Order: sequence, then structure tokens, then C-alpha cells
Amino acid sequence: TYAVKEIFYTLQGEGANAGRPAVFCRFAGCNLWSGREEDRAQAVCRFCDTDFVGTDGENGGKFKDADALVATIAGLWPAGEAHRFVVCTGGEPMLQLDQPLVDALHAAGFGIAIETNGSLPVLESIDWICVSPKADAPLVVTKGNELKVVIPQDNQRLADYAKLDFEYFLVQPMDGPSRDLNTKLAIDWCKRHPQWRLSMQTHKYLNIP
Amino acid sequence: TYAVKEIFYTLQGEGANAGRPAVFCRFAGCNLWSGREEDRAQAVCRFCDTDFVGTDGENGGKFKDADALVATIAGLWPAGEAHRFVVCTGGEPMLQLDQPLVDALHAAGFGIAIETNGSLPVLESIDWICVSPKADAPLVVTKGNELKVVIPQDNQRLADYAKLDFEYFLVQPMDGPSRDLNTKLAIDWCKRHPQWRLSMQTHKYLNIP
Ligand SMILES: C[S@@+](CC[C@H](N)C(=O)[O-])C[C@H]1O[C@@H](n2cnc3c(N)ncnc32)[C@H](O)[C@@H]1O
Ligand SMILES: C[S@@+](CC[C@H](N)C(=O)[O-])C[C@H]1O[C@@H](n2cnc3c(N)ncnc32)[C@H](O)[C@@H]1O
Ligand SMILES: Nc1nc2c(c(=O)[nH]1)N[C@@H](C(=O)O)CN2
Ligand SMILES: Nc1nc2c(c(=O)[nH]1)N[C@@H](C(=O)O)CN2
Ligand code: SF4
Ligand code: SF4
Ligand code: NA
Ligand code: NA
Ligand code: NA
Repeated sequence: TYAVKEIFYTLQGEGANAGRPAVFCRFAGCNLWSGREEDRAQAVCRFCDTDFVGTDGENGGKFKDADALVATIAGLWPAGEAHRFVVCTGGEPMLQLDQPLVDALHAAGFGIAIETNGSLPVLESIDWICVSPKADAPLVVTKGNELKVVIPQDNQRLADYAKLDFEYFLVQPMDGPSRDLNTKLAIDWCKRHPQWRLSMQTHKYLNIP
Repeated sequence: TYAVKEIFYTLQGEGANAGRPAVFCRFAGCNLWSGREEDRAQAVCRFCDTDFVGTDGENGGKFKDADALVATIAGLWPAGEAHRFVVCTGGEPMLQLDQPLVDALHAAGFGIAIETNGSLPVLESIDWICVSPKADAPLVVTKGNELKVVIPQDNQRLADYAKLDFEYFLVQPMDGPSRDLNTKLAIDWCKRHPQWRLSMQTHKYLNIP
């Protein structure tokens, strides 16, 4: 059984796949924050820009099995078009994403991406693994396709991340009252340490979901 | 001998490599437009957003040979950092980019990207080939890494471009008085035909060179 906040079709706004059409499957619930504003100030992850509480968003609900969920995800794809691509996110998707859902998505022709905080083991049959490490959480996922680090966070050991086994190393400016400041910081970081590339949250500039 | 408008260090704003630190080598001169405003209305390519006239920009000039040009390019890279990457553009870079410059850049440890209008044969030893076809010009480069089509253009057979031999197919909104309009058209195009992905001119949103 899957608790899903929302499912929607848009362009991936972030990371190496920015600009790519994708169905987003946003799972409800996270292991680093309750999602309640009352808890934010004491949480492990305190800067979250997302509503992942409950199953009341667009196409959200409790799905009784993988087939039900895949049917809804598939239904959002343009008729007759291939290149099916789904981004599993949340919330922390690895609280719920399992091999049966991965297998059912694959059998429906989807390539699968995940957005994960890296504090939980990931299924390696997932096609595109994006890990976004939180400075005060364990990082147990040390290989993947892209490591997308939100900066700045206190306690961060940023240069150390570049030692890990990823294809791409990205910094993403932390949105909030200092987004423009953080964007300049991020640009400067990449220019000084060009192993790193910039990940903009482009959907916020394009004003799309 | 090379006529170079400007050379500068920044992040690639466009295409699949958007966000990546790069030295931009902007060659002076193009074969589809003189670069003069009085000629724009009659040019083969009429929507250009770039100044490629003369050799008077930052680090711009007339370079004696490949070694002199590579020296200036390499000089802009952060000392002791690898991942060297140069984007050859202009102007139309294939008017000037030759094998000795490519070989010299490679010997200096640079990966080489090109931004080309596709009307001239390209050097296939270039590491990253981005082709941006102009609807009223011939297209003689029909394979490469990314095909980044600026939209809308009159006379365009946009869907048909997808039959060419590229890894990525992108649409980029035409900047000018209708940028926001064209951005909406481009997003819609990708969502309708998800083989295509959106290429934003992110440097214009970030306000960086
Ligand atoms: C909402 S999280 C959900 C996926 C997973 N829980 C994670 O943290 O990777 C999706 C992405 O948004 C990023 N993000 C969250 N809050 C952000 C903020 N205020 N500014 C920028 N990126 C943010 C996260 O780091 C992550 O890369
Ligand atoms: C200035 S051109 C130089 C390289 C070569 N002349 C070409 O056209 O590809 C660099 C890139 O900017 C794109 N471009 C030019 N004018 C533009 C505009 N008004 N809006 C959006 N992209 C534009 C071109 O299509 C090309 O992809
Ligand atoms: N367009 C778009 N892209 C996104 C997001 C989002 O909310 N919209 N959210 C991010 C996420 O929550 O995973 C990833 N990329
Ligand atoms: N940052 C940045 N990226 C660019 C450009 C530019 O002017 N700035 N110009 C484009 C070009 O003229 O090739 C390609 N990408
Ligand atoms: S770990 Fe991801 S989903 Fe959870 S609070 Fe942090 S950014 Fe939000
Ligand atoms: S072909 Fe490229 S450089 Fe030449 S006018 Fe068009 S966009 Fe500008
Ligand atoms: Na989000
Ligand atoms: Na330009
Ligand atoms: Na058209």
C-alpha cells in the first residue's frame, strides 16, 4: 500500500535531467521531518520547500497496490508518446518505493528516477539515482548518478562529497529568504571547484509545477 | 590566425551542459548574418541575441596561432583544478575552428564543446557537438550530441528534427520581446512531445556572463 501526496505531469526542474518531461510521483511522509511547521525548528532537515503531508493533492491518495499506482502515473503520459519517465520523490520516497512498484513501472515502459535524501538504502534497479545529502543525517547512499547538494547548510563538508561515486556533482542554492545570496555562493563554488555544476530550481523561474 | 570577439569564464547557460563551468571562446563573424543591425532584416538568421562583431571584447583579439589562443583560454581556468572545458562559439565557430586548435586544446587537457548553426561541416574530434538549426539556412550537420532548436521560427519542421542522429533533442525559447510567450510554447511542446526537453537560457535568469 502506497500513501501518495500528489502525482502530476511537468518538466523536471532540477539536476542533470532539468527540462525533461516527467510524471512526478510525490510520496507522503519523510524520515527527516514530520512535515509539521511546529516541528521544523527541531528537525534533522529544516529547510524543506515541499508539502508532503497527507494524500490530498492532485491525484493523491492511498493506492492499494503497485498496479493501481502505475495506472494513474501512466494515465498522465501523453497518448501515443514514448520516452516515459517518472520521478519518484516526496517526502522520502525510499520509505515506500519497493521492488514491485519498480518492476511494474518498468513493465509499463517507464524509466525511473528517484529524489532521495540518501539516509536510506536505495533500490539499484532504479534507472536514475539523485541523492541530496542532509548535513545532519547519516549518508548511506554513496554511489548513484547525481549528487545534488543543497547549499549552504551548517556542518557541511562540501568538498568531501566530491570523493563519492557519482557521475555528476551538483550544488543547488537553498531557496528561502536568501535564495539570491545562495545562488551567488553556488555559482562561485562551481567556478572555483569546477568538478561541481550548478543545479537551479528552474520550475520556480518558469513558474510551472 | 584567429579573430576572437571575447573569451570569458562562466557557467554554460544552455543545453544539456547547463550549469557546467566553462571557458567561452567567442569567435568573431558569422556566415548567416553580418552582425550589423541594418542587415538583420535581410539576413538568413535574423533573431541573434549576440554581439560577435570585431575583436574588442574581454580578452578578445587577433591570435597569432593556436598556441597563443590556448594560452589565453587555459589562463582563465582556476589554477590546479581539472575538468577543463571550453565552449567554442561566436559568431559561427566553424568559420575558424580548425584541427590544430582542437589538437592544442586537447593537449592542454580541455574537453571541447561547440555551438554551431549546423550550416558548415564540423570537426568530429570535437567532444561535444551542439547544433542549433536556422530554419532558412541549410542544415548539413545531421548528427551530434545535442540538437538545440530555437523556437518558434517560421518555415520550421520541428517534429521532423527528431529523426536526426542526436543524443538530446532540445527546444530553446527565442529571446526578444516575446520570451515569456515563447517559453510557454516551448514547455507545451515538450509536454506534448516528450522526446524533446526544454533548454532555458539560464545565464539570463542568473544574470551572469
Ligand atoms: C523535497 S526533496 C524530496 C526528496 C528527498 N526527501 C530529498 O530530500 O532528496 C526534493 C529536492 O528538493 C531539495 N530541496 C528541499 N528544500 C529545498 C530548498 N529550500 N531549496 C532548495 N532545494 C530544496 C532537496 O534537497 C531535494 O534535492
Ligand atoms: C549566438 S549562437 C552562436 C553559435 C552559432 N552561430 C549558432 O547559431 O548555434 C549561440 C546559441 O544561441 C542561440 N540563440 C541566438 N539568438 C537567440 C535568441 N534570440 N534567443 C534564444 N537563443 C538564441 C543560437 O540558436 C545558438 O544555439
Ligand atoms: N518541476 C518540478 N521539478 C521538481 C520539483 C517540483 O516541485 N517541480 N520538485 C523536486 C522534488 O520534490 O523532487 C524535483 N524537481
Ligand atoms: N553563460 C552563458 N552561456 C552561454 C552563452 C552566454 O553568453 N553565456 N552564449 C551561448 C553561445 O553564444 O554559445 C551559449 N551559452
Ligand atoms: S529530507 Fe527531503 S522531503 Fe524530507 S524534509 Fe528534507 S528536503 Fe523535505
Ligand atoms: S547563426 Fe548563430 S551567431 Fe549567426 S546570427 Fe544566427 S544565432 Fe547569431
Ligand atoms: Na519540490
Ligand atoms: Na550568446
Ligand atoms: Na513555426
